[PDB]
Amino acid sequence: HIKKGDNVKVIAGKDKGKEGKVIATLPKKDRVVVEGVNIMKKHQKPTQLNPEGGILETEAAIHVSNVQLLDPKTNEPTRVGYKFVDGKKVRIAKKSGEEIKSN
Amino acid sequence: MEAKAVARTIRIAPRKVRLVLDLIRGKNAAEAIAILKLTNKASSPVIEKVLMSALANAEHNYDMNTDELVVKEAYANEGPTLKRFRPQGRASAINKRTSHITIVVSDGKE
Amino acid sequence: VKRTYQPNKRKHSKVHGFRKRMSTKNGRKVLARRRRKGRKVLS
Amino acid sequence: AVPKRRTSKTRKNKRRTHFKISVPGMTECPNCGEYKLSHRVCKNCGSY
RNA sequence: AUGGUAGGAGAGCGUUCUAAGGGCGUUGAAGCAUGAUCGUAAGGACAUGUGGAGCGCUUAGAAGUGAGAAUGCCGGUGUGAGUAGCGAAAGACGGGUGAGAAUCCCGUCCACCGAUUGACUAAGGUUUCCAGAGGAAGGCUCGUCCGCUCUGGGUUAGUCG
RNA sequence: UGAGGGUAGCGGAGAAAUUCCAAUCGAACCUGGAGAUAGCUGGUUCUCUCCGAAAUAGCUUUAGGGCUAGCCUCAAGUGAU
RNA sequence: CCGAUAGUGAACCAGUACCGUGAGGGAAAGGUGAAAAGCACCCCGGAAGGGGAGUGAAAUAGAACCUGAAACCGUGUGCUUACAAGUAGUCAGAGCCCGUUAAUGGGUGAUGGCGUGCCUUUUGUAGAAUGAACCGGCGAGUUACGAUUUGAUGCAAGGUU
Repeated sequence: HIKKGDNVKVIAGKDKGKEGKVIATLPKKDRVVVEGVNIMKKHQKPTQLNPEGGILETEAAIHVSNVQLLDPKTNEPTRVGYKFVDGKKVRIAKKSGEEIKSN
Repeated sequence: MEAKAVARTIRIAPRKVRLVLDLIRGKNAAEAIAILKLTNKASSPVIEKVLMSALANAEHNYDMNTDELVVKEAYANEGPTLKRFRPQGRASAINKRTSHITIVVSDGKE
Repeated sequence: VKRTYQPNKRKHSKVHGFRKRMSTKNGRKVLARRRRKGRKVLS
Repeated sequence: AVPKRRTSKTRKNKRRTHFKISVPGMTECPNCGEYKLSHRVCKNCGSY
């Protein structure tokens, strides 16, 4: 269960073994979006505040289960758990101790 | 080398459009246009627009010269019919039939 | 020729319509039937 | 007014062999324009 | 030595599950629909299409089990004709507009109703009223009108009801 | 002739016709009893078994229906019948 | 177990369209996601096409992304086939082909003889007796629970639930 500033590895899909940073999250349908990963080619018409339009090569959302956090100590994909430190809940890395993310 | 065009869901019944489609079949494109100009039938202008569309396809997309082309196939398929209730008689139904007109044009070579 | 059903607003509200149906017991039974069926218009 | 038996495909199409369109006239436009109706200065490019 | 709409005890198949066993299957596995096999069956193991993730075989058990008609019902579909009909009445020409006009608009002439096919008020109907613009359908055409779209809309009372 | 009222189905209304009560009337319409009852008509299918029965007397609040006998299939039995 | 003519009439716009003055009656239509990435871009006529283009592991996967089938019906190609009297087939053969899930294989289409339905109801019908194109929800044998007649046994001086 991952957050907006994280650094992930993709474990399933066309990009596989690639890594990246998540940049939006869309949690009510479980789809993160990672930079450099799952690039679409959108046919975008001429808009009122735009030129005729491009092939718009941007990232498409990927399901959240194809992505795993990288252990900060060993750089392996790991699952996460929760440690309770002083009423606060932190994510731990399940092969080591804490993984710190704010961005 | 073959170009084609179709016109889909044209609101003329197919029996009436096959009559004039039987005139232009297997003729040259220029004399086909002349036959379509000298028939007063309701569907000669529709068919002529499909034929001009197929000759434009052949010139623009396949670079065929449009003075050697013959009308290789020309046919009309049934499209989906629309059911209307005639109020003018006594409650009996009237179908608006529609058709699909396909024309393919070619130079006879390979 | 003259037909059955010559409309009239006052007559229509007076033989059917809410206050006439609530004024007898069988009329209240038609409104209870129409509620229970889930009709959009009770009268 | 009624048919006793339905007509088949072959009888329907045997009835339609005279039901067709004749080929038009075409005296060609020698001065300018599209080919016009025979003995006409026809209304679209007539140069008879 | 070995026919019977009524007869007895027969071996079998489509759906489902056990209750199993054993398979075909995400380098593809189907099923289903187009293929030479099996056949009295009913019912299943290898070329197109499909997809693109679902089925068989064996043994046994259970049946929303069990598919040419009932003037059967219908999700229903589609035929059998260029036939019948197009719902009373006078229009003609010129111009215009348009992708395109017996149809729309303007003109002139002609015609019809005239105790009414005129003008008001009730009931009833409820936005059809008026402008713009496309009408994919609507009109027993076209739109190049309204009775689709947008709003621009639009209904004003001390004395009328 | 208009407007507003009234009379309701085992009933009403009728200068009387079995006439009219929402295109319905020798007894309206809707729901329910209700899958009424139908000794009558029509239908009754994916198997294929193999082999094997055929078809009149008697009685009938009821007689083109029914019941018992006859003509039956299948299974046991006795066993010269 | 309903697996969606479904426990529901209604897993969608449902007691809604609509029908009836009113009580009341009462449908049809269900179905991405791999991800709209839904044909920017670009080129010929309004609709519709032809091209490229694409997130397209695959658009005859284009708003009918639940795909998606069949049959009826089509329609345009062709191979063989045109002195006659017709339950249209069957049994007796010139032209044209050529073979899978394989071996008197696989055929295709021309001639002289002979020629009456699911059917139903009948002494008797094939209609001048009845009823009828294609597809299908999809359309005609439980138990409360008894009786009587046709496998295995506690298990047979024996019968319990």
